[PDB]
Amino acid sequence: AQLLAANEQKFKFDPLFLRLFFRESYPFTTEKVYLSQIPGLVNMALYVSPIVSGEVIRSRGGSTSEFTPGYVKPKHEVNPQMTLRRLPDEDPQNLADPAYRRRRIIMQNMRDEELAIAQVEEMQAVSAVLKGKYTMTGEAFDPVEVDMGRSEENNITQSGGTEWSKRDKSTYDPTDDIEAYALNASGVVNIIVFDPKGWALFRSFKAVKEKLDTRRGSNSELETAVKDLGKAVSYKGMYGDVAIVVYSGQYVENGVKKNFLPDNTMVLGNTQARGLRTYGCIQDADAQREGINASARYPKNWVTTGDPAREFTMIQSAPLMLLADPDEFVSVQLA
Amino acid sequence: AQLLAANEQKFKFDPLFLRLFFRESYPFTTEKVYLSQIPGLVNMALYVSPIVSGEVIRSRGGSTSEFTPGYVKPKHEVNPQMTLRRLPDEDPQNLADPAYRRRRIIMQNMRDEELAIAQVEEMQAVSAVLKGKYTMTGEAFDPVEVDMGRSEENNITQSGGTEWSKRDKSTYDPTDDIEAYALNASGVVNIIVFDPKGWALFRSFKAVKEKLDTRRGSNSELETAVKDLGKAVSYKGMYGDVAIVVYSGQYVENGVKKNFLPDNTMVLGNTQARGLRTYGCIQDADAQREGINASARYPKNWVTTGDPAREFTMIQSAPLMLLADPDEFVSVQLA
Amino acid sequence: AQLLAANEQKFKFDPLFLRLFFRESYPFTTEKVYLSQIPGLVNMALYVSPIVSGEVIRSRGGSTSEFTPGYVKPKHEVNPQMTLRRLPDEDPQNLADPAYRRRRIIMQNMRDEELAIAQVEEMQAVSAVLKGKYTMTGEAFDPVEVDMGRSEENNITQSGGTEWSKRDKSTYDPTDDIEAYALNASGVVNIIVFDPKGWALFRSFKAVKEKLDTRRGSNSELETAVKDLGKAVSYKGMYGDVAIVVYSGQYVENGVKKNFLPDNTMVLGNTQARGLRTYGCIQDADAQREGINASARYPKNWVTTGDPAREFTMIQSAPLMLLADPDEFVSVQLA
Amino acid sequence: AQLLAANEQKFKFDPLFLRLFFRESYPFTTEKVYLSQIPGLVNMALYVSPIVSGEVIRSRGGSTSEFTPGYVKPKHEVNPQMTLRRLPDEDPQNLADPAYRRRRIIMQNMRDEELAIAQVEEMQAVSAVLKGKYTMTGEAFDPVEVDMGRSEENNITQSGGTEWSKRDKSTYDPTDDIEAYALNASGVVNIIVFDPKGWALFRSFKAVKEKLDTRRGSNSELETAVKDLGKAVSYKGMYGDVAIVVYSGQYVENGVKKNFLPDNTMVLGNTQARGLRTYGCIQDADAQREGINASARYPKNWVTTGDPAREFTMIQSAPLMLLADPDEFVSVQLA
Repeated sequence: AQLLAANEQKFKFDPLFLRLFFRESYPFTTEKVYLSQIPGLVNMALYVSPIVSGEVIRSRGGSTSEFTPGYVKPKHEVNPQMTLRRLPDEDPQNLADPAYRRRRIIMQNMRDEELAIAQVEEMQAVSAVLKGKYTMTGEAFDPVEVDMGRSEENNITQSGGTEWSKRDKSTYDPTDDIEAYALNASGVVNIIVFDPKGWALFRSFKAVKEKLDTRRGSNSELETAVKDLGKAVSYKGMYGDVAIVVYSGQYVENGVKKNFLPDNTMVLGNTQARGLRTYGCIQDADAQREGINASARYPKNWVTTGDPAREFTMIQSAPLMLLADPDEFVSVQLA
Repeated sequence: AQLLAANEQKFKFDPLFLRLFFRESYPFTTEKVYLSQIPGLVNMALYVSPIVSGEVIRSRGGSTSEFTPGYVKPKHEVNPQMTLRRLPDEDPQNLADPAYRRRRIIMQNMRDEELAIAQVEEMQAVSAVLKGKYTMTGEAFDPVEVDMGRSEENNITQSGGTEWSKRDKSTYDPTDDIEAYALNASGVVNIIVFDPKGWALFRSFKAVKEKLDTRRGSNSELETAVKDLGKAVSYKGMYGDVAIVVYSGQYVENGVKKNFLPDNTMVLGNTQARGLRTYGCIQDADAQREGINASARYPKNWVTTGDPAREFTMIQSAPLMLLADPDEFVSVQLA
Repeated sequence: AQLLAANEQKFKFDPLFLRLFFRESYPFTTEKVYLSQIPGLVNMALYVSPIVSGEVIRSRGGSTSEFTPGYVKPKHEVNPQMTLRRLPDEDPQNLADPAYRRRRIIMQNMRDEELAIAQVEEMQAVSAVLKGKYTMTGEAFDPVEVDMGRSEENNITQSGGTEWSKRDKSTYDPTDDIEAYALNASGVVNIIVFDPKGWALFRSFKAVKEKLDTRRGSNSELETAVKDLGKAVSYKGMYGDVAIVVYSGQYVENGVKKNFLPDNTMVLGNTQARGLRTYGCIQDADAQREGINASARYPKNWVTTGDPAREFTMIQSAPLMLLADPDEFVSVQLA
Repeated sequence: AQLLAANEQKFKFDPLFLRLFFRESYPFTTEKVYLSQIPGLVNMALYVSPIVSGEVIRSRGGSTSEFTPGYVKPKHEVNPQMTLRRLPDEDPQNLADPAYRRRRIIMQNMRDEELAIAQVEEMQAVSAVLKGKYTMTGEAFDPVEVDMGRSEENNITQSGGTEWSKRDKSTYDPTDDIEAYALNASGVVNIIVFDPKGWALFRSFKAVKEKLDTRRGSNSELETAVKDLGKAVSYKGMYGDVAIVVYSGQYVENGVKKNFLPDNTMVLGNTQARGLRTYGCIQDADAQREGINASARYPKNWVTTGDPAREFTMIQSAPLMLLADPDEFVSVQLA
């Protein structure tokens, strides 16, 4: 087989969630996740006479600490028959030796597993910040529930009352709702991330377009996320004080492509909220000889004998995407 | 003649179908294509407990993996008598010695032959993704029928039931038919390309004339595509979730040009459908002499005598444009 | 006299038509012009089995060829009574030298006729896309007619029961009319350039302005091409996927100005319609001795004696502006 | 322990109430504060004879000049057992080093603790300008009151009379109130900082929303510092000659967040109002050994013995935030 260090990939393509909110990382050296282990917040030390000693504080961490990490591993073989994906400026003279062929196939595979697991970590983040709830269910795995702690006041639905659809899209102003739905924000909001038609029925109201700062030049540096994710991330501009992004990402399900965001939804919050990417242990003795229990991902190539005379190149990981404040975002169920 | 490396143009101008659906290419090392060696899709991340070895992910489902590539060969002369286009700001001193003149004529003939090959590639692509069928016929040259595998229900005809023409052009809403025909999508719908005359009656309905978005605010990237395809592509605008594009592409017959689309049809699809750009193998001893059996194009220059005492230059290839899933498109035949 | 190499002009001042429709240029090495020597268009592939060599592709183009270009030739004196324009920060010490003054005057002259020559091929293209007919007349000229091959629907005038001037200025929508005009365009309509007096009628409809996107920046390249013509061309805005231009440039006859376009007229076409820039031989005995019979322009300076005892500067050319597809544009004479 | 010079923070992040109004700092070498020692105001001039020598002008203006500095000293232990934010790609094996991890957590412990004293300074400032008095009480510390000198005619309540609540949000102009409260300002007003919900009802006013000059990049240069600490501060923009901002930050009490301002409160201030950042002394003999009795912040590292067998780090400082003029700002209780 090939050594573990055959991972010259070092590519960051986080789908707008592992690169905007959750930009802080935390691996563990334990099977479960102890949320209390995270330091947490500070609490404004108080006045004291300058003769006596202090009242040294620790912030005591968080209370609930018994969740289960997202252990995942996808399977592929390196059957030296697959057609090589053509790349620009390729010297075809090396196609004779299988040493180049299999080496290239392995690297393409590693790309495949990383892009596959990026989708699942993204959808965990999406499940986290759209309802507060999260459900890790799957075959060869037990059903697991995760409650972030979101209040009922952060999942407002447009179905009740007068909706954005059954209105006059030429005289009604849409702002009256956004601050009314962003008052319960627990922080200043500047991101109004929109679904494909979520921004459509929103634009239809004429009051949007005249003050919508459509100029490319703006203050928020969100344009960075534009140049990397030029497919599913569209930066509309400024709504005045807040920024607007429309998301059209997809995930490859068992046989079909499915949209990340449910169509009639929207989310409001701050661009600098805190998001955890807790990682559990790697459950491979092969790692415990090398002590790589605290890592992001774990690649491994081997050749198996006996009945299945094949060989594999695996990547195992355990993301358990979490949110520091389940109440710093508000989800509008559009209608 | 001239060295084979004299083949450089670096002009990748796809006609909306080699850029929007078949972005990924695959040459082979054998004359006949075998579908079984493509990588395929990538499943989500399917979960597993850290107690059992996971389940192997391989691409399966293809009934027949055998098809015959579309081998073609263009011919042209090198006679130093064709009316050379005069380049802006070129000195006439090199116009005297025909050495530079031939070096420019060969490049012009190149540009012509990539144009010809791109035309045949796009026509085979559209023949594939308009009905799931595929026909490739030469002058008494082996006819091969290829079926992509589309479900018959993805080729609905608007003539069924009531036509849009036999409907009120002022109060009727055609949306209902739009989502109804988007039901059998096997994925999300984002691409609603119309016919130059087909869309003309589409816009007749009044409510359509308000719910379209004509603003220059792009969805993601479409206008960067159309700016190159400025001769037969029109970006009408948004339709909420989807954007509206009208394609009036034309192919040059022996003496005339003809429309690529039938008079009244439209296609419903996703912006990120996975399509293959597979290429056959070179049937050239010289290429196999120097070993570029796997390629998309192939240059060669030589001098022939006796009957045609002239010189020729070939760019011979074998595209067999292929789609991963014919069922992710809905071709509604308008009437 | 001055050497022929004294051709220091390097100015690209094509008035809105040679710089947008006639990018390609084809000088002729023969006195007359034969249309059948254009390169032409190319067929699909002629699909063929890879066992037998195929037929060689030959492109001929058109049937009628025997045209003859006009032979304007400006000539001018350099009588050193010319009151030189005072160049800023130029020393009057050089003003003493007659040689420097003469060189300055001849360089000013060269600009003078280069503005005098551009206009003729300008209204050549104007007449080309106005009706597709081209009559060239004048004293000592032997007037010649030129038929570009236009149809009659490319010249429809709004002269029926309902006109843009005698209907509602508030409720009528000009769109349905503009697509009614552009349906028979043999391509995607992209330029709807206006005559200013006609645009005065056009803009009278408000339904224009609630959909008129007159944002600064046409497409980020049209303004890169039109700002240099800051005196004659103006850019209004976007009508969605298309641009609007108002042109009021004037050609001056012996004593007064005149606008190129007929007053209440507008034309429809595309930014990529290819137009020929054919030129003819320069029947100068010197030109044959310097092998420059094939060129666009030709400067000369010489000293005559006896009857017109002076010295003169000389220009001569052969413009026969042509468009590949005359029917690619439709001309509406508004009323 | 560690060297006293280990203080490398230099990342001043004062929450807009020490970088807007309290740019001026005045540490003392005396354990108390002597307001008469600060320069303050200096009088105009006198008309004196050119011969006779003029009298010396002294520096008076302050009569009451005695207050108790705000001493606070938080502290923290350095046990190497916490969970650390794994920074991106710097510690392949350095994580094994106990000393490296210890220094990292000490730096992190400092970075954590400065926020607490920043909170103290912020509450000092807001308690100063929201009601004009100051109270300073803490457990193991004496209660003491500080009198700014604020007059009650800056603490008007909107509830007095006809408040904004029982007022029209479409026709009434709140500007009349704005000057009706800005007359008793003792200086031009250009800061109208609001509270989130306080501004929410204010934004409901129509006259505001046509008069609200929201266009970004205003001539005001305060926003240059606003985007730095924008995590809890918005920026509404311009209201003509004045600058409108909304602040919604929270200080962390022992277990929860708490808004600095009462909900329906607003302020009137001038962009360059002078505020004092006077600090007390370090009544630490160890500190006094190096003559650092006059400073801003004081660090310490030292190992504990006997009862709490650990190692402690001290941060001690005595801010007693004051103002040049107490009545310069006007604090209106919204309604």
